[PDB]
Amino acid sequence: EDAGLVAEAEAVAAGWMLDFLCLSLCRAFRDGRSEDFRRTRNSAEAIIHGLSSLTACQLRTIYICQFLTRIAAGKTLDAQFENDERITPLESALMIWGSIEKEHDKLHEEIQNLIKIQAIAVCMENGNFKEAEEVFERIFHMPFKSKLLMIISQKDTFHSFFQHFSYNHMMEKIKSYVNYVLSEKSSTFLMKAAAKVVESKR
Amino acid sequence: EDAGLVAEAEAVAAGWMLDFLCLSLCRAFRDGRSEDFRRTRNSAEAIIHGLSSLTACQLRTIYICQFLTRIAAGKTLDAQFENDERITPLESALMIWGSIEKEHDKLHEEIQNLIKIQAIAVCMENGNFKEAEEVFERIFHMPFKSKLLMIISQKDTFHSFFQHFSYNHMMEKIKSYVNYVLSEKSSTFLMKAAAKVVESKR
Amino acid sequence: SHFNLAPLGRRRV
Amino acid sequence: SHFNLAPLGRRRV
Repeated sequence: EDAGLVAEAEAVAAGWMLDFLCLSLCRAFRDGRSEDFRRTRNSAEAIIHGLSSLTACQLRTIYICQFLTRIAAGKTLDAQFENDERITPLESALMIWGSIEKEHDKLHEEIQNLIKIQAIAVCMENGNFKEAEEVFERIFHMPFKSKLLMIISQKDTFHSFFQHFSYNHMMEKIKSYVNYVLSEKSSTFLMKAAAKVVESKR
Repeated sequence: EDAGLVAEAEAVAAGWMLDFLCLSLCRAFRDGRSEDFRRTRNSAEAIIHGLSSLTACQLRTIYICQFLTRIAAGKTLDAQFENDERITPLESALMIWGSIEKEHDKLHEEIQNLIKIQAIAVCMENGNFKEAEEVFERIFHMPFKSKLLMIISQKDTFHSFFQHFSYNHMMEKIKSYVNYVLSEKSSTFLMKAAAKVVESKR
Repeated sequence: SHFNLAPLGRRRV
Repeated sequence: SHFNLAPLGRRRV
């Protein structure tokens, strides 16, 4: 009925806005536009909280946005993303990564491993060796478990190992994944309609 | 260019989302759906903060959303909407009402007067007579200035005057205005496209 | 300041 | 809790 049809239209539009915001968040992440990312993050969060129902596809979209936000805050060790205050931002990203309904291909495994490694490295670069060991215990598996344990034990913050499995390396692999999400939803309604309006003026 | 065209598309979509959210906020206000209103308010605020440029039309839309939020919080005297902490929610609404580029018709004047009256009344119903007088001083003009002064002086919280120029009376007049805003933008892109999708399924 | 829709904080009443 | 994108608060480091 009238009110019901309006409510359905609102649900449809909310779904469109979620997709569009995800796309915008991915681009800001890719381009390194930190302030735009923060603002788009707040918008996406508001739209998500306003949803009264979700489809599996939307849940995946939500996870993707949550994942990127945790990654963007990877070095902000004082940021609490989970109810359990002990969980660091990268550990939170790791949990989300392991929940997303996606294929565990090579890129997936590469990202997973790099996040596990950097979750420990960011703590060590802050001189927080006790916290690094605590992160290790919570996370640990991979073939580098023993090496990480040793690196932590010896407080070897700038071990060559980290030079290879660096934060930048982690970021570039995730940006590769973002390019995939980007191409996958660059055709969602809102973005497509807006692009059409922009072109319809040229 | 590529990046520029994407940025323009994003600006276009942001404008669409603002209008749609305003419409949704108006409906929630009209229907008395308090939680939906709060959530839509947070979404609208995020989208507004994300805008990098504004047109006169969008400024009006922003004022409308700000106006309704202050009105919805009319009896929440501990809510601070202005940099100056002394300003109550209804006084804040009054200032916005006087800024909106709109015709000062009969309804406009009725709403203006009812807000001025209730700005004082809500304080008195809380037993805050000192604050009521302070609100009076800041606001005061109308033909009821002298009567309000006397009512405040005599602490006549439930004076017959307030029975007529009541909070409900103020709310019904504003809801009438909302019906006007509603019909004016029920045809904005996003809502129109979503309604079309819903119908395209029936 | 700001185009705030929500309160900026709590007011002294 | 919640589908939070932003932090829930500050963490003890």
